[PDB]
Amino acid sequence: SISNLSMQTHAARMRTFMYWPSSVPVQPEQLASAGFYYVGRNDDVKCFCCDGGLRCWESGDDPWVEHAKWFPRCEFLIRMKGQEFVDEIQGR
Ligand SMILES: [Zn+2]
Repeated sequence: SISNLSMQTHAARMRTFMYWPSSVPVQPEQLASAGFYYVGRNDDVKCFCCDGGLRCWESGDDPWVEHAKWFPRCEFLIRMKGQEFVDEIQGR
């Protein structure tokens, strides 16, 4: 089931990044697209579906690749990217 139903829509997730720190090299649009919303502390984000949390984002980090690497069984990630994409990331 969905861990945080209130954050299931892209527009609700985007609102959470209003005060996302400027020096973070990963943008709200990319994080929100991958299911992540900002919890309001440093650069901590969580997936609305699996509740997986990620922080300390680096330049070049791809939110979809990170979602597949750390949280492969997420239903949202599998529905958006497909099991084939997840399997490829998991295999590397
Ligand atoms: Zn997830």
